[PDB]
Amino acid sequence: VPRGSHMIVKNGEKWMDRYEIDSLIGKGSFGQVVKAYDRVEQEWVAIKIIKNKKAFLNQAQIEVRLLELMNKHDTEMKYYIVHLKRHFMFRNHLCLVFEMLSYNLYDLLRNTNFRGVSLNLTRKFAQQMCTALLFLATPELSIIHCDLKPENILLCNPKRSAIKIVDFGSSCQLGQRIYQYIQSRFYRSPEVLLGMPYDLAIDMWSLGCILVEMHTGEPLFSGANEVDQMNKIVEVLGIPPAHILDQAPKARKFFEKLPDGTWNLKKTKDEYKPPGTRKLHNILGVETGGPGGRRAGESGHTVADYLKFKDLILRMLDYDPKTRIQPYYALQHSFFAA
Ligand SMILES: O=c1[nH]cnc2n[nH]c(-c3ccccc3)c12
Repeated sequence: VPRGSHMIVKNGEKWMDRYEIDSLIGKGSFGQVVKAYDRVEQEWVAIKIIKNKKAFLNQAQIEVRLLELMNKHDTEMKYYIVHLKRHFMFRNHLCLVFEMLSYNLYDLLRNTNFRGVSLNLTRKFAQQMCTALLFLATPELSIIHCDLKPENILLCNPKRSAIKIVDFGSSCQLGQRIYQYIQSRFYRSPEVLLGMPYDLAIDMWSLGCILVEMHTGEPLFSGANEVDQMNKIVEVLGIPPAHILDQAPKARKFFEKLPDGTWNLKKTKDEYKPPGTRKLHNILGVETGGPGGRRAGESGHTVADYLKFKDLILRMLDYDPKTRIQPYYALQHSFFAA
């Protein structure tokens, strides 16, 4: 019986006279992902190998149950989600066999040298992601992904704009509270930072952040810790509304209630732009040729196009999760008309 939790995997070895192991795609907390040729189906697959560890095996059983639930739906909307082909036990590890995809949206940004992709490509990513979220919001699914980030959104083909969401290892269904901290820090919703109840809206918050990063090349809110994260949100969006902070268990981590009942930033031990003064209008360069002026003298980047982009993002970054734009209504936004 092996001492480590990981599976030993030798490039070039062949599993069950079927999977020819090519190379390591990625490592993580969960275990590893390998590129393999399925000699039976004559196609590439990505094999996700789960650590022989109770917590990761539990997360992977949740991922299997949610992916298999999604598979039973007829709608074409399900093809924005990575397809789990099959799962088995091999050498005492749970192995998930997925369709092989191309590189993630972070890799794509790195290929631009973090200058961002065009508004037209951003629009195509946005429409596919809102469609994916509409699918997850189907009542019989009600799935919160809980870890949307550029690294979890993969191109199907390196030449094309088609994308798929991966990694439902941290996911839950509406009304569940399983893990103490959720969402990747840069993409973490205000309701999660505040310890308030969360629903499918946290995913629309993450999507708002992601789409700005895809067009500018840089994370909108790049916090080094939760206090820094909330302070960077506040630079762009202002102090959250009183009706939220009055109900937030962790309001006093970030904010203080003054004698007149109004909320301010908490005094530091002893730096940020004043609240609401880092305008998304200027981050996007609506009137000034896009990010760093680099999109003036290109087409598909008009002031009119930027205003529609800005208006949709600010609906996704609503502090109030009951009024934040829902996928069903995001898809009807004029940003998608053209
Ligand atoms: O990481 C991955 N790289 C390339 N193709 C992939 N297909 N599915 C995955 C994957 C699926 C679930 C969780 C993590 C990665 C891939």
